[PDB]
Amino acid sequence: AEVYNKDGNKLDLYGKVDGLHYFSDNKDVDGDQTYMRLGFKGETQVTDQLTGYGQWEYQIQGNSAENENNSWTRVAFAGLKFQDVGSFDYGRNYGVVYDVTSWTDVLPEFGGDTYGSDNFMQQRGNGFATYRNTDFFGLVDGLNFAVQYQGKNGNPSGEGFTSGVTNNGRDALRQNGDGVGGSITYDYEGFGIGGAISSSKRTDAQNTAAYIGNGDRAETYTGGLKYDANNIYLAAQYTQTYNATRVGSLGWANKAQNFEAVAQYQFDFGLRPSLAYLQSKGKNLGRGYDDEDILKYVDVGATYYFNKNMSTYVDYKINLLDDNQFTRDAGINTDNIVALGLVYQF
Amino acid sequence: QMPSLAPMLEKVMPSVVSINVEGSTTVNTPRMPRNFQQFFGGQQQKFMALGSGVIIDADKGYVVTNNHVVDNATVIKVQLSDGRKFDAKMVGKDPRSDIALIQIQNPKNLTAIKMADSDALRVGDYTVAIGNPFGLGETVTSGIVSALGRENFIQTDAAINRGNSGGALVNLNGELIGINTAILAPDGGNIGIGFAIPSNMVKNLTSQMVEYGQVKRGELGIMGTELNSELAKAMKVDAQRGAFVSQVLPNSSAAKAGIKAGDVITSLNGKPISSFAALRAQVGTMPVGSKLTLGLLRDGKQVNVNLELQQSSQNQVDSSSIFNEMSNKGKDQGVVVNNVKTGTPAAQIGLKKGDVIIGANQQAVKNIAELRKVLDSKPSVLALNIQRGDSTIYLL
Amino acid sequence: QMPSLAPMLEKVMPSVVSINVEGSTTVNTPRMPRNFQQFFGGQQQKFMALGSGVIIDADKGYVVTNNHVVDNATVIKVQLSDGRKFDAKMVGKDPRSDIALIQIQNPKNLTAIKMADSDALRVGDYTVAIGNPFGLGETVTSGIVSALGRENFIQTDAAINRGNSGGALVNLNGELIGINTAILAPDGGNIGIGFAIPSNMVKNLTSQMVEYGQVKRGELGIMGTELNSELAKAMKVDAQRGAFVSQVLPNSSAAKAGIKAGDVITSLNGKPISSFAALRAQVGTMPVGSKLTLGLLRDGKQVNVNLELQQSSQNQVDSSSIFNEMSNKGKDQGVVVNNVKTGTPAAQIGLKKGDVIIGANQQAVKNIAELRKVLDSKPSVLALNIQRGDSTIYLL
Amino acid sequence: LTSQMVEYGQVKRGELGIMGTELNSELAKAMKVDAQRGAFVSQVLPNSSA
Repeated sequence: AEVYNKDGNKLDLYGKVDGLHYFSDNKDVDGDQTYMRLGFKGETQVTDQLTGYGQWEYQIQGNSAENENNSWTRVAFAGLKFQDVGSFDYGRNYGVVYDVTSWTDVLPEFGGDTYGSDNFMQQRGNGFATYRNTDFFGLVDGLNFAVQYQGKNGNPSGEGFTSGVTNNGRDALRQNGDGVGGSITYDYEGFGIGGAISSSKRTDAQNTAAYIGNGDRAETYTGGLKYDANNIYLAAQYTQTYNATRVGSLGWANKAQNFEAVAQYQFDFGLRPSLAYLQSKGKNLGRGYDDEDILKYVDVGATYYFNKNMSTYVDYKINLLDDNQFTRDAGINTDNIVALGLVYQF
Repeated sequence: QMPSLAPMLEKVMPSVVSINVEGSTTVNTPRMPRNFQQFFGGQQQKFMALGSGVIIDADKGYVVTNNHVVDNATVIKVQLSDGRKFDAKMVGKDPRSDIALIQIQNPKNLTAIKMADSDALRVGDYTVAIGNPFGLGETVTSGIVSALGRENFIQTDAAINRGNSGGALVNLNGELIGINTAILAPDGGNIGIGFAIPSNMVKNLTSQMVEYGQVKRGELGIMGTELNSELAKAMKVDAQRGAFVSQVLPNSSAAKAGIKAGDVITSLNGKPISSFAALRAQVGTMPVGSKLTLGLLRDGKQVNVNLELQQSSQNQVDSSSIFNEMSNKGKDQGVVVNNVKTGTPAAQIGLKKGDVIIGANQQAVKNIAELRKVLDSKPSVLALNIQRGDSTIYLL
Repeated sequence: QMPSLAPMLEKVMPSVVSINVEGSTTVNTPRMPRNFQQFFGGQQQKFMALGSGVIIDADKGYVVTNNHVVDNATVIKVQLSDGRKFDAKMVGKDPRSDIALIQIQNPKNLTAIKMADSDALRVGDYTVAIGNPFGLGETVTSGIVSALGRENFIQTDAAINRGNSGGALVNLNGELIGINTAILAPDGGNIGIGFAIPSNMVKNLTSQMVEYGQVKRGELGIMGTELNSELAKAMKVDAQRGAFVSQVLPNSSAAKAGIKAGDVITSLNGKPISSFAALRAQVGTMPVGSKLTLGLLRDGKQVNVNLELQQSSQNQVDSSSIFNEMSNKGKDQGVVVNNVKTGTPAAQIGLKKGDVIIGANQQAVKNIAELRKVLDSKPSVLALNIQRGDSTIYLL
Repeated sequence: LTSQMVEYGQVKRGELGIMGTELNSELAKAMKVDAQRGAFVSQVLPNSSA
């Protein structure tokens, strides 16, 4: 909702409450999953060509008792945009690989989980410096590219570490050395085609015997396709990764091949059914694991839109992973899940 | 009373001029919109440059200056220290040394600086620089001779923090000892200290521009770099300690005589060549038509050959007082024209890619100095006795 | 004719040398790929350093220079101003002052500078610096004494924009008045003006390295900082106006005698201590074995104690002319060896973590100067009469 | 080849002990090789005749 628009400054205050419940034989995901998100997007006109902006988004879980608080910052960044040249922003933001993979992250509840948060340059993460050029100086409609740098996020401070520390340090599964990446997308009418590449130094804390997938750098290569017209949405992405994909709590995959596909239709009366397939196939994993499925599921669901502010959905994760030693060791969910959600948003 | 440099500066300033250049160049066409968070990767564009120069011949109105100022000029203006304004025309330039010569059009009552003997310079010697740092005018700064190279670039601490490489370097007697330059090419601006071409070299390079049209510096016509470059690795070069040949220039002596990218020169006339640098500098101590035999490396290849005038120092629309890129050819064997352009004002006049001009519109044109000496005396009827090898036509 | 610094520079230059260091260090292992839009956060790596030095003893071939140049050196080369080349070995270094001593191996016909009396310096006094700014060679720059500290770091405007902290600072008589340093540690390069250690301090620190093996500077062995640090806040410190103790060093006198992180020293021998700074500097005006009682703050704690030689200035592979980190122990009570390494070439020789060496392979080794005085005279048979407290073994 | 293994222990084939490849390899480019039409010597084998 735009709550302020005066003398060239605009402020949009937005959010949602998702009354949400999971049904699953897996009791670690089963039960109340209610949550809310809040955010703001602000923009200020500096000149006719130059605009400054900032965005912040926060998630607060609504499913805990009052003696605890489970909340986090999704994004927080400030930036400058110049008409027909580009933009730059810095902060917690999305990695440029997400420019392509976001195209299949459109499912009612699940999806978008061949990668995670704080996972090199694949999704949300800290310390992104992002440069973007839209429409190639305004001379090629629909063509966009981006180049991104990520600074090191290392070991926690004040915990007796003698190397690799940063002020905002964290556990090794969520660390990263310096990284660089890029994306190109082209959209003509309904069609879209895109590609992205990322390369991040891996830290010493990540390259210990306690984690599978030791390596100097984490690399990702992504291609994507999209069709979005005539009430039909189709998209697919394929990603090859090296020492970049987490294998639950075990560490990372030496190599992984990720694939996601989605098909959706929008009825006039407000119903939007969705069908999707995701898989992540790991190779040469180490410790005798050899080749294993990290993720494999079919997602069938539907959303009903009452209007732009109220909707309800059901999403059914038909989980094709089988319960074995590998998935047990990594703590990967192999059970089906049904989600039922009712969402108010502004 | 108290000591001061003002008394000699008053005898020097009348020789220092200001220079305003106006000209254009080819820039790429901006692609919009502009996204500052997107690290990417033809039309003439006017630009303005400004620098200093030194009057070196009061009668002819000859002013020495940096090539990074007048390069690509369409219009070059000069303003004396007393405020009189004049127009100037290119007479010569040499990108290597970053030194250029110009001529005030219609000089009247000028003062020229006296040039001192560079060879007598010593490190603790006092130095004074005069230039136009930030455009705001003519600034003088003082200091001493820091390093005497020993090419003898002079090093001095009389520079300027963040400013553009001015011009004159003068001793305590008001005599010219060097012209300050910019070793931060296609930039202007210093590294922290000052670099000047020594006055004796300035005198020498300058006379050549006058009496020939350009400086007699022969090129081996190869182009390349060190053995660290991505191409020396991406192509894996055996025995690395020399100059990497990235390409042999077209219609060159290196090309003509024999050589191909990859070979790493190891010597020049018996002497070791450990870096493109060493080589680029050594070939610069040899005037056209010279013969220099060098050893290459492929498996063990070596040849001998003779080089021709370089292509960096060339002329354009200043040979024919009119308006329109030639250069000299070998010894006094006429003036050979090079790469013609797209607007084709001169090609349109029956001048191809390799057309010599031994006919001074009637007489002898062994060189651009002479040729231009005629297209300035008789601006009436002009018939260019050009002969591009065979065809000996006579265009107007 | 005209005034010039060249006449005294000619009497000075033979004493200034160039220094080329080659050595290695431990760098972290690069993690690939490299993502420049991802702000993150063991193997030896060779590096090359270069700097200037001043011949201070012609007979012994003693050259003074900056510790930031020779630090971590494996190979140190010296080239005289006449072009003769020599090898050099570490004889001493002191990171605080950023001053180091070296010795030309096999000197022949050398010239030493005369050292002037730092104490007679005054601000308007003229100054001349000599150094190797960008590697391209030996540059001299001139100026005056800007600030006389009053530790007496000398401040002078004879520096260099963006260049590395050279070396010699000389007066108009060609006498050494200070060695220029770099206060931008583990960098080299200046803040805008020049900082030099005064010649009198250079003489003093330098003799110590000669006659003892290292400089007699006692450390209180605490490590910490100001009361602004994140840890002074993250730990909320009461009454903030002193030095914050972040940690008490192991096997130290602060440790031994009594003290623990947190306490904020408020005084040293009665006098107020308002900043780590004040303290770090005060403890630097006290040679080993000294006794200094200071007041701490926890609720109101205070103690008295005696400090030992610091650990910053130490020796390595230069004690035994052979090759392989000791330092001095208290007064002339032998030479105590410190933290052994991983390659263990010296540990492999029966030398632990706290092994003294009073036996000069037979004689008295009250210090590293003496010890090294023997491992240089009789390189034949070597039996180190070491006794690390109890064990009195005799290894080869 | 078979008789050699029997009557000698191995086959009598001499090596020039160089190791290398063509003039297309990344090292022939990354090192820029002049006159390309032959065998690129990437390394000469130790204790070899080459």
